[PDB]
Amino acid sequence: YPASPVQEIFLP
Amino acid sequence: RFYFMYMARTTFQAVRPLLAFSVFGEVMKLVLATMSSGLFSFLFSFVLAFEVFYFFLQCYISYTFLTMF
Amino acid sequence: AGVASLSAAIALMSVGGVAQGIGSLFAALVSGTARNPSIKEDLFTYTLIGMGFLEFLGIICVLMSAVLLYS
Amino acid sequence: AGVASLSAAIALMSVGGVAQGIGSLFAALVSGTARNPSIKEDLFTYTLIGMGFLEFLGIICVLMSAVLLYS
Amino acid sequence: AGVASLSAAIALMSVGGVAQGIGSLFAALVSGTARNPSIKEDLFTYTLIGMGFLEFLGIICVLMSAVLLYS
Amino acid sequence: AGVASLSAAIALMSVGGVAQGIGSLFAALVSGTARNPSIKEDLFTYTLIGMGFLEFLGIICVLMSAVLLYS
Amino acid sequence: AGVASLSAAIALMSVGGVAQGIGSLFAALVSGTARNPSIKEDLFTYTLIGMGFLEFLGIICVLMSAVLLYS
Amino acid sequence: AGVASLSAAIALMSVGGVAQGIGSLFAALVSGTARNPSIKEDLFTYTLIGMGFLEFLGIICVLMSAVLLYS
Amino acid sequence: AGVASLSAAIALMSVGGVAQGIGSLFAALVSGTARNPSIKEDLFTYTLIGMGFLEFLGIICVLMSAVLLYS
Amino acid sequence: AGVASLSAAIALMSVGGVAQGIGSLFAALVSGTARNPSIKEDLFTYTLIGMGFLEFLGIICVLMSAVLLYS
Amino acid sequence: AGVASLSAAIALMSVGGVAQGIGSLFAALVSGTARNPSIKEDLFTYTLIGMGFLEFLGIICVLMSAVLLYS
Amino acid sequence: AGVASLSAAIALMSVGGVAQGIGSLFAALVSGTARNPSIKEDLFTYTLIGMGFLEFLGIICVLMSAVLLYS
Amino acid sequence: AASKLRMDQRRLENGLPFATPVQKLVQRIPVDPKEKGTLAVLALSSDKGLCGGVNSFVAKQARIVIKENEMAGNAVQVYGVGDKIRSALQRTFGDRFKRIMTEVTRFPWNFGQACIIADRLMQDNPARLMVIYNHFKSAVAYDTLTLNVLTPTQAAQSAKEQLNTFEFEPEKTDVWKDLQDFYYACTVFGCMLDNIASEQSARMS
Amino acid sequence: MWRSSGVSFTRYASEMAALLRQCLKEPYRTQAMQRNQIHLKETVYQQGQVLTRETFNDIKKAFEA
Amino acid sequence: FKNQLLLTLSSPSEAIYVRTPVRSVTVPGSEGAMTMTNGHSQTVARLKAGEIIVRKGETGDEVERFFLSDGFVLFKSPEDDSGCCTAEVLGVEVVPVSMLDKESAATALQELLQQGAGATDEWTKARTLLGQELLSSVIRAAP
Repeated sequence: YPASPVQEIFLP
Repeated sequence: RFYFMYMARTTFQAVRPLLAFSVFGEVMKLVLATMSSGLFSFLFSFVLAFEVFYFFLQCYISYTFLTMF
Repeated sequence: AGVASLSAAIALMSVGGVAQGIGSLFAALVSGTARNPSIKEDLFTYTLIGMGFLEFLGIICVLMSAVLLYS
Repeated sequence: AGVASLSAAIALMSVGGVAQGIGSLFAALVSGTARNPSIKEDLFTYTLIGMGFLEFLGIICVLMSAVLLYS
Repeated sequence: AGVASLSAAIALMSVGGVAQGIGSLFAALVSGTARNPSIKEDLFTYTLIGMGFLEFLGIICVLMSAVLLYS
Repeated sequence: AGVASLSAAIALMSVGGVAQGIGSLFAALVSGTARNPSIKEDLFTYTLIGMGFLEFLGIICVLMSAVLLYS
Repeated sequence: AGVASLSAAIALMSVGGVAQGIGSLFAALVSGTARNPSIKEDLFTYTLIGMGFLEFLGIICVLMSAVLLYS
Repeated sequence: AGVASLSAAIALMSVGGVAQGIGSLFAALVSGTARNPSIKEDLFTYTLIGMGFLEFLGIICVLMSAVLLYS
Repeated sequence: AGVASLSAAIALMSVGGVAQGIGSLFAALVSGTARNPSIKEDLFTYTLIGMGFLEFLGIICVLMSAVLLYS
Repeated sequence: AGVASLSAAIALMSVGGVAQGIGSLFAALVSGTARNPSIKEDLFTYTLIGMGFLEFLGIICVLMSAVLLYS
Repeated sequence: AGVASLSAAIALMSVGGVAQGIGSLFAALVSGTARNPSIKEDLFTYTLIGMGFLEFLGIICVLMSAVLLYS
Repeated sequence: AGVASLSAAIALMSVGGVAQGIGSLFAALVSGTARNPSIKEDLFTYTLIGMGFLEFLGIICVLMSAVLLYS
Repeated sequence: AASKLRMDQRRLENGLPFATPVQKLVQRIPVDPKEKGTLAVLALSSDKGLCGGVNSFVAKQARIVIKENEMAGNAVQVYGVGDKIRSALQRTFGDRFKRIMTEVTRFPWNFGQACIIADRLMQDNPARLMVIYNHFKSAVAYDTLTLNVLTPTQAAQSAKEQLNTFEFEPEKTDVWKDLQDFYYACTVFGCMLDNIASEQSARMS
Repeated sequence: MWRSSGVSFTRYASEMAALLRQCLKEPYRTQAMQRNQIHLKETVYQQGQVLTRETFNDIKKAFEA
Repeated sequence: FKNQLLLTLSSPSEAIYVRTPVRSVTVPGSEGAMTMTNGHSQTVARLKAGEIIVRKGETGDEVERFFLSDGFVLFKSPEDDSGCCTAEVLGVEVVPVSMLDKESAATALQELLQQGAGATDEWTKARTLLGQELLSSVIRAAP
């Protein structure tokens, strides 16, 4: 998850 | 449900002056603690007069609404 | 501590939708006085009713943002 | 499951399209009252009909939020 | 399945346009009634007919949400 | 993992514009009605024409949304 | 799936502005008719030219959606 | 420098609506002045009332923005 | 082609706006023709120029999408 | 990398509303001038007031962007 | 270059506001010419002047897109 | 690092609203001329003023995009 | 007096095109004279004698109209122009007057002396109005007339669907209050000009 | 405008035509102010029994009453 | 007859035109100016001030100016046959421009502002403002 701040939340 | 709507309205119109009296004051306190000049403090005194007019206006608005209750 | 903030900041866009609508209301009041000053009142009351309803909407959005921030 | 607290706000973002409706409505009410005052009793009446639906829509935008926040 | 909530919210982030449309309708109704009261009994009919579409749209904008929330 | 529903929703967001368009139509209609009832029916006719396009567009949206929720 | 269907729906989000344009257009048609019906048919033509552009855009958008959903 | 910054920036998407509302207000004021100068200082009064809400709303956003940047 | 698809789908949200523009144009034309029919041609000419520029924009966005679909 | 950059840009997308408000305001001034070409200093004054408020909000948005950048 | 392509596509969404501007502009031209043809030519130049500014926005967006596409 | 391009492209979404404002403004000018072509200049003056402010806004937005890009 | 007659013919042909249009516009709304309400006659007349019996015919028509509108139960009010009408009715119908004017034609006819009388009527807003005068057919013959007139109270009772063909630049409700006043002024203008010409043509008998 | 000030349109028209005529040249201004003279003698009644008789040589004093 | 614009420009005291054929007319409506030709729609409008401008079929480019204080305009469509569209321009005081001055304008302006210094009544203030407008219009329209 390079966009850890945002990606982690949904669709990980 | 109605009762919730009306108590929410009542509480908002009761705090509308409390905000402009407390939180805006805290903001201005932050500006004063951060800045030290006078010219910027001159515009600041102007803006403080403006915030005074603002508090009186909010008081008028809350009074109007409460009078409508 | 990382999602709630987004939820709150997203619920605080209804406010820009509201300020629009209040502006139109009071603009119409102003022009109405400009057309018939004999009645400033009998407008201010209807204006105030509309603005009460809109202020209620604003309270909803702010309140629910605060909720989702602490929940 | 923070996505729930996101769907809630994404639903409450709609209220900005309801407030503008109400505002334009009451603007037209006021302006019309600035031309033919003698019939305010009808204008308001018809106006209410409009709100009688708008608020309902608004309620949904709120109600479903709660749903999307728990269920 | 937390995404279904997001989708149901999104699909419900379009009643704002419905509300703005209803506002336009009833604003023009009220206005056109200010300029000609004697004809209200028609200005209403057509208005209703318009809603007979928006409402439908609205129902969809609601209905599908539930679908997207379960399925 | 349920991106089909997301795409269905993102499709059903456009209905707002359609509703706004329909509202402007019938607003001008009642307006033109209040301004010249002797031609009333003709207006209705022409109005319907526009609807015949908007709804068409509208239909597509909903139709296409379904195509996505089932693929 | 997800990405292509997403792109399809996204591209299909530009169907609203088209409807708003058509609404404004037919509204002006109706108004200009109410003000001067003796040239009614010399106005319809122009609105059609409008479609000749607007509709295309709409069509194009729709087209691309399928392309984005089958590529 | 995480998501809280994103939220505090999203919370400044509402200022657009506030500014548009203020623009509508002062535009209606200028118009109703050009149409009836004799009552400038009356119009202005009512104008200010609107600000009491809009400015307020706007400020809230900003404040809440910081509330999210320094949660 | 996973992301180029999204890039294209995003490139076509301008089209909506364009449409709106065009709409407004023709609306104006139509009205400015219901007022002074003897001045159709002139108006038409000017109108085309508008469309001209607009179509360029339109064209551009569409083309970019195709580019953003391959490159 | 620089999520602060995204936060800055996001917070800097609100100038659209500010610019639109400014344009509408100056438009009313120019209109109000064309109608009453002798009453300009008053219109200019009220315009400058509203422009002060708008520029204040715009400066807030810009400064908050910079802050969120050099966080 | 996925993200470069997304940046391009996101940049082009400036267009869609430019088009509305040019539309309102040429529409006011069309109307103001249907009213006062005696001055047609003059109006033209003014539009061009305005167009200038708007043009020196459009290309920039486009250009930046290309910049952001070729890194 | 491709995010800087994302942030730049995002920062440029304001140019749309900027152009929209400029368009409304020049429309007001193009009308005010027809309505009162005796002056043609004082309106041009106030127009250049408003465009001064709007150009400042557009320029800081562009420069901030280039900043967030290079960084 | 032939010279005065040439001048008055000139004023007519140079003051009728002014009045004619707005009157022929607003008369598109039918006026029901048998309608009920507070009548208000504007019986025009002269200020000197030697005019034949034109004032006699005017007063005759007015006597008839009042004896009619009073048997129907409608209150009455009499406005006038000239002391001849006064002398001719001060005794028979002296309890019904409400306002009267004299020394009018000492100076040439103008728009101000008509606007004033129109304002006096508007301020004394009656439900229904009427005007009487001597149209100047030819230099040897005239024709007395009675113009009914559209008052605000007769207008508010009509949605004005007969004028919807027209596009009022300001909206109907924003231009009607000024158009009715212009209508009154033009009415009085035309009526008095015709009355003057008829008077003079009689004097040259 | 005038409407809100409790005023008629004819009053406005005349009181502005006055200024316009005052903004003229002499060989035509004298003619105008000649052809636009004013002399009324308003009389009021109430069941007879006159309440007043007032002369009017100018427009403003005439409309004001 | 023919398909020309049958203008009639009328003041209470001197009708300058009655059925004169012209190509184009300009008239300063309340909203703003408006130009009238054949084909134009049946309309009515209130005027506020300004310099009517007339352009004839034989002139095309040669014009005739006529100032106007207040009044109305009535544009009526042709009869079923005549093919000629009529326009009435009813001006309480229509003046040609050769017969205007700028000195007396400024003098009356000063007199008006003096009379208006004692601003106590509504009509007085409204009169002051409207007079300002009219005199500015005259000055800009005057030689």
